[PDB]
Amino acid sequence: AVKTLNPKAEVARAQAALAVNISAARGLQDVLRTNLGPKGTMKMLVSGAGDIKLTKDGNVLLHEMQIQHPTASLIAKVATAQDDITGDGTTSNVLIIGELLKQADLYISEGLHPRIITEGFEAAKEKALQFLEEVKVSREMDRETLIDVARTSLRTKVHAELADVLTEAVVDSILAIKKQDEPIDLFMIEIMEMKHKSETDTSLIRGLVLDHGARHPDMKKRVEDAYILTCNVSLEYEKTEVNSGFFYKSAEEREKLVKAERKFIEDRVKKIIELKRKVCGDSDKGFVVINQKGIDPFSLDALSKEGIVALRRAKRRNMERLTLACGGVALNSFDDLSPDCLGHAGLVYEYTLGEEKFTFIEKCNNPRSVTLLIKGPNKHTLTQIKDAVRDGLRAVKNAIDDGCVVPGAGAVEVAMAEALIKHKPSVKGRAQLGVQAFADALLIIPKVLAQNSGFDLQETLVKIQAEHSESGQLVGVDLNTGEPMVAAEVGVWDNYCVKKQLLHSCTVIATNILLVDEIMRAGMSFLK
Amino acid sequence: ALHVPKAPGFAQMLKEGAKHFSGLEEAVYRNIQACKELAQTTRTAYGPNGMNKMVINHLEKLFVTNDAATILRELEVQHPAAKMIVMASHMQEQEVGDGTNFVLVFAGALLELAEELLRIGLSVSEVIEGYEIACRKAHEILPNLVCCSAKNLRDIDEVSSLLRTSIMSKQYGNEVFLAKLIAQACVSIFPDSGHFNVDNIRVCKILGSGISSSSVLHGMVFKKETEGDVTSVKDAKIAVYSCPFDGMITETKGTVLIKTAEELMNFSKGEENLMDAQVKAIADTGANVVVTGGKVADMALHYANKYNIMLVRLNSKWDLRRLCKTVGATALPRLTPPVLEEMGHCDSVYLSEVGDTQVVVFKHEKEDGAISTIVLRGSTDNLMDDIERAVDDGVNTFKVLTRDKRLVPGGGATEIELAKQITSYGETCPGLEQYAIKKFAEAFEAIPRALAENSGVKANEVISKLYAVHQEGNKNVGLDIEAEVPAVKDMLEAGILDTYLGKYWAIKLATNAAVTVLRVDQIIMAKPA
Amino acid sequence: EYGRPFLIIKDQDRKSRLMGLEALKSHIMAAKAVANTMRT
Amino acid sequence: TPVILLKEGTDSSQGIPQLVSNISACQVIAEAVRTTLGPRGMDKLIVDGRGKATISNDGATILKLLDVVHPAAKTLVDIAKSQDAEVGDGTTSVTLLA
Ligand SMILES: Nc1ncnc2c1ncn2[C@@H]1O[C@H](COP(=O)(O)OP(=O)(O)O)[C@@H](O)[C@H]1O
Ligand SMILES: Nc1ncnc2c1ncn2[C@@H]1O[C@H](COP(=O)(O)OP(=O)(O)O)[C@@H](O)[C@H]1O
Ligand SMILES: [Mg+2]
Ligand SMILES: [Mg+2]
Ligand SMILES: [Mg+2]
Repeated sequence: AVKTLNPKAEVARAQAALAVNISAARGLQDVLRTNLGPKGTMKMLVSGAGDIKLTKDGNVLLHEMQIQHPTASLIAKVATAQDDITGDGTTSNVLIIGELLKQADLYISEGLHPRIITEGFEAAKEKALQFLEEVKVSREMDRETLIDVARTSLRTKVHAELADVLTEAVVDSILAIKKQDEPIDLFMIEIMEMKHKSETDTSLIRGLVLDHGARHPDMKKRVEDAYILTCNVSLEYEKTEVNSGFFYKSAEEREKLVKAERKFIEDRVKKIIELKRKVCGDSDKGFVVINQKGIDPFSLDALSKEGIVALRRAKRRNMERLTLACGGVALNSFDDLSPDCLGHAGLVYEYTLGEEKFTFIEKCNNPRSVTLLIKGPNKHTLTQIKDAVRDGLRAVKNAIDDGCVVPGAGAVEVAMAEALIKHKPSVKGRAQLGVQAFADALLIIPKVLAQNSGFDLQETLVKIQAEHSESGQLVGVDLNTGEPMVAAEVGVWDNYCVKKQLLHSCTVIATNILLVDEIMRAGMSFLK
Repeated sequence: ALHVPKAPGFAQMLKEGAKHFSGLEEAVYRNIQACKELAQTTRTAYGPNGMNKMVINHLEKLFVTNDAATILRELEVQHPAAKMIVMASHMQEQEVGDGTNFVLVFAGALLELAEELLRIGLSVSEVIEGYEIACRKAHEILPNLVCCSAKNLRDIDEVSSLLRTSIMSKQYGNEVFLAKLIAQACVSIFPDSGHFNVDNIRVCKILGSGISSSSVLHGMVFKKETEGDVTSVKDAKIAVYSCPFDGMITETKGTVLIKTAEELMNFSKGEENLMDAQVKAIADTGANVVVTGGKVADMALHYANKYNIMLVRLNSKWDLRRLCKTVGATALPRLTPPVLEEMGHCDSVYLSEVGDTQVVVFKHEKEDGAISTIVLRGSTDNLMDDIERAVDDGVNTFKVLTRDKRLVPGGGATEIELAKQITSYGETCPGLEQYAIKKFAEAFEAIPRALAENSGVKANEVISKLYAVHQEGNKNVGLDIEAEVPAVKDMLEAGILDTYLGKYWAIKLATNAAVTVLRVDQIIMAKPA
Repeated sequence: EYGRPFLIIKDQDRKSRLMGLEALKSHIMAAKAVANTMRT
Repeated sequence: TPVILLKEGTDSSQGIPQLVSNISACQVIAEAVRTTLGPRGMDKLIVDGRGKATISNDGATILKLLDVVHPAAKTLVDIAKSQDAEVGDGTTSVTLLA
């Protein structure tokens, strides 16, 4: 029909569009199924420029494989939306979408209209949400439970030795920046990376690390007890907004005007020096200036002649962090400078690494902002560690924000499947078939786990389903013996919001895909 | 004929020009082959008898060198696994400064043995865990092999002997002379309670006579010329400025506006009188030489010549700071008569000529100073570049000795002992990870073998004799280079040593790189652009 | 070791050369020609 | 073979043959200035791309005007330049000696 109007159009009609969608979804899941679990394999990605990236994350893998497909774009966007809110669960999403489509096709290829399976999907989704609402476990969220959750979320990205190091740092930082209300605010945890000293030296610092140092050779490199002044006022040469020029008569007038054109900044420098002399009378303490704007060599010289360490052009967000860590006030003007505005720091020092300089502020009283210092010998190592740190922080934050945590390793999926199988007799019509399909898809999570550990899918799944049928304990897979295990007792924990969001997104996207009649490319080929 | 169309799924959604390798046969073994080729590229330049190599880059520049890091930098590698090996070697160079070839040799040996371990039936995880266990055991064993800790690092005759081994493998046949030169230069500037900084040693290359005419100077040399007509000083008070030696003006636009004739007549005389007053005020403090980092005006130069002031200018923003450190002067951003505390002092300042090159020398009669310089003379630029690289290796060795004082025997004694003890440990491990452990120990025999292969002898006899003599209890016996028949020698008596820290970091980084390469399972590559 | 054609001089394939008396003789010829133009 | 180690177009030679080739090239370089030595020495005429000519008996000048690109042969030009810089006389004896 559209071919008679646009001869260059491309079309895919009723029975072909469904085949295209199913084929592409299966193609995506066939690649992404090797990532699931702590036993997944690692991927290497090389771009056109020649840079190397080692990864195991689902989102990174999706966004760095060379693919041009429409429904692949849809699934990638869904995964991105899940990641940006929860930060964990971007592989199970793709796996469940693919399996749901495959199971639906199994029945559709026998002459059944997709709307029946859609209604079955909706009913099964409601029942599964009701069941998950009662499987969850509520606790106090002490340090040990958060340790377990963070470790569970971290062992799937790095090996055990590095995970045991990252868990403590992540949990300690999240607990340190927390108040008993006012939900957790990230951006108060700065991630800085240094390329040396193999990655078992990643650490947490109860202070700040700044990637720039002092620009005068005569400034002190170490300060033992310091006042911290945080400002964004400019000490650079500034000119009038309106056009202006000097008109002198001889050499002496030229000299007079030259010395006259600097008082507006000399006044600010004198204010700072007077305050420092007033507070730090004897030469025993220190004084450090952190500025968000530029500083001239003249102002640097004037400050260094007195024993002041000055840093120029700090990042904007630090304006808050220092105030929460050192405990002063960030000010825009000098017309009210007083000793209440100053913060305190117990150690300030500098470290030089090749061509770069770093400044450490440490030993604050009760810092509400901390720093995670990443270390390692390569660049892809640091990138991978950074992704793992993001995952762990999001997991701990989601655990605290909810009052509950869910057992993992696939126990909840088996429980939902068994509960859904006994619910399908109640519903009427052919929609039961759809319900069946849903149940089978929920079993894609345990199966793959077993298949990644070197066992056989069907017999291990039958063993798992043998329990939870005579003993109603929530049992999952043990990835080194293949026997069923009680997930809660061992210490495998999963987030609740992650599972709820995953169910919602998977059901919605699969339902919308199953009802597509025909694919059309009939518009302008390029926007030119 | 017919065609095999494609496989449905991922094979049909892949872009054009992209590649996808998966499995052991298409991913792991090919990576092992690439790493083996890279290791064989640089194996031949190992040891005192390793031969030089000549490389031309894409800009038609010429390198003649033995150092492995420079060779890898100048090549253009494409395979990702070799890129990981190169990055490991570069990290080792940055961290320590010597031992960038041990990394390549060890990593190649480890991957080569892992290939046959995988061929026989073992899985990658078991190979990995065996390698980690063996690495931990080796790091535990290593401190027991330490002998002859360094005693005094400000004695010239001991420092000269400690640095000889690190240069013997770069400039075989000229180790004593260069060792003594570097020892003098390093002992000059080591400060008390001092971190030794490496920047404070400068190298100047002048084309000319042979290498044996090289020297060390306590001060600075610049390849410049004097701006004024004074040429030498005998007792120099130095004033240093970062601003141009000229009348300074407003930042905002300024114009001289005159309304009568008398102002027009008087302006130039006023400027000249002001400039004369400024120069005389500067001169009255006793400064003989002025160093600036900007332009010098004609009238300022004329008045400097009038008052007998030596004027030198240099524009680097970094040479000025190093000179300020050398003479103890403080830079000034204004053109004002400086205070006594900002005076630099120098015993001699003069303009000299060495082999067609005119230089300005700031020279001290002091023995310590703040920085020192090494002046190299050669018949070819490439030779002087190689000598500079050897000097850098020696200075880094001195720095490491400052950090840690422990030495271990060299020439393959340490590797043989490590392999023997690791095999003995692995014979008592029940399980499948014993094989990997044993392979780790065998990977330590690639270091002596290479040496023998470069010396022109048979490696098997050397290794057999080393094992036989180590069975008796001689931990300090290694390969003898002078003999033309295979032989062994006591390394501790002959003074062949190497740092503990270098070996530690080399083993760590080599094992890390090998395991990281082994962990990759499938590769997705975009099309080159 | 098969001393196959190896490059020494840039654009070696296009540049020419003359050595010995022949070169000398060529010079003489040129000079004579010039003189025989001016003789008349 | 699927992915190669170095970039396409990299040319490598090793062993005795390359050393023998280098020794052979040095002979051509020395022959270039061989007959300019002594009280009975001739001199050479060199023409460049623009057309200007230069007539010389000095060895260093002749070696400079030759567009040598062989990496082993450039060393003989370098040593001639160094000898010219240091003492100023004897820039052909050193080449024949090497
Ligand atoms: N020690 C363990 N034993 C069994 N299952 C585990 C273990 N650790 C994690 N898992 C399972 O791995 C799954 C998550 O795998 P992961 O690779 O992190 O991908 P994603 O979290 O993005 O879906 C979870 O369902 C969890 O149940
Ligand atoms: N006199 C000597 N006899 C035998 N071996 C030596 C001698 N001097 C140095 N070596 C050996 O040379 C080896 C390293 O040489 P080098 O080419 O610098 O390799 P790398 O750059 O990896 O250190 C050391 O392992 C040391 O044992
Ligand atoms: Mg996860
Ligand atoms: Mg070395
Ligand atoms: Mg002569």
